[PDB]
Amino acid sequence: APHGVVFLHVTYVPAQEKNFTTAPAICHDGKAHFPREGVFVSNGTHWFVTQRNFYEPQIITTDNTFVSGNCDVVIGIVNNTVYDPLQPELD
Amino acid sequence: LLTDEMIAQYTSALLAGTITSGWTFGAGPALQIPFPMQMAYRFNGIGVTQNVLYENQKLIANQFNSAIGKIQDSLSSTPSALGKLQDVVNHNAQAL
Ligand SMILES: *[C@@H]1O[C@H](CO)[C@@H](O[C@@H]2O[C@H](CO)[C@@H](O)[C@H](O)[C@H]2NC(C)=O)[C@H](O)[C@H]1NC(C)=O
Ligand SMILES: *[C@@H]1O[C@H](CO)[C@@H](O[C@@H]2O[C@H](CO)[C@@H](O)[C@H](O)[C@H]2NC(C)=O)[C@H](O)[C@H]1NC(C)=O
Ligand SMILES: *[C@@H]1O[C@H](CO)[C@@H](O)[C@H](O)[C@H]1NC(C)=O
Repeated sequence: APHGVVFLHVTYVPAQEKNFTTAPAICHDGKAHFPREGVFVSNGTHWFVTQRNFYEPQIITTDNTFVSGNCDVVIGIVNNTVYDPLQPELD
Repeated sequence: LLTDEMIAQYTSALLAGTITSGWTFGAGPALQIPFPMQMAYRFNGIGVTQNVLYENQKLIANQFNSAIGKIQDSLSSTPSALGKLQDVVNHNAQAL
């Protein structure tokens, strides 16, 4: 531009938000499972793990969460189940 | 132009936004999230896994509180910290 410059910035903005029930960790067999790169959400009856910037729910598995200690120390621990996707191949 | 009672409102709004919605209020709509679950995000950001925070949550909280208290006593003593703000005033008066 005459005696200057102009920048056109292209950026990304979240648009529509929904709002659920959340928990810090899951206790399965006396072990607390923490998410790897996501966050635990609940739609009312079931528990999923979602990426933090886009609602894309998925089934909790052993490949998706990492275990650390027992579930007596954390505050908002909750109760659920983890698939451990090796049973069908075992049979 | 802005009276001293409006800057306080601005800072209060910024504080409420940053303690009730994390950093998401500066890039779009404000999305709420619990504070102990936001400190875990920050810990993961600096390079420490989140399971460190929860298992040491209570202790960490205490530390934070103590630090804040020290500030309240640090500013009253050593009457030279606010000099950067004081000098300005003096300078103007001197000129006049
Ligand atoms: C919360 O999500 C779960 C998981 O999809 C929903 O459960 C499914 O609901 C559909 C619709 O009726 C059924 O066809 C599936 O069989 C259900 N899954 C299971 C494992 O039973 C649940 O309905 C959702 N909650 C609400 C309130 O919609
Ligand atoms: C999650 O599971 C644990 C372990 O089963 C529950 O802790 C037990 O709860 C029962 C009540 O149904 C008590 O009788 C036991 O003494 C508890 N401790 C054990 C079994 O070690 C815990 O309550 C569950 N969390 C829920 C239901 O929110
Ligand atoms: C989140 O849940 C609260 C519970 O009352 C509700 O008032 C609010 O509207 C919800 N947020 C959205 C975006 O629906």
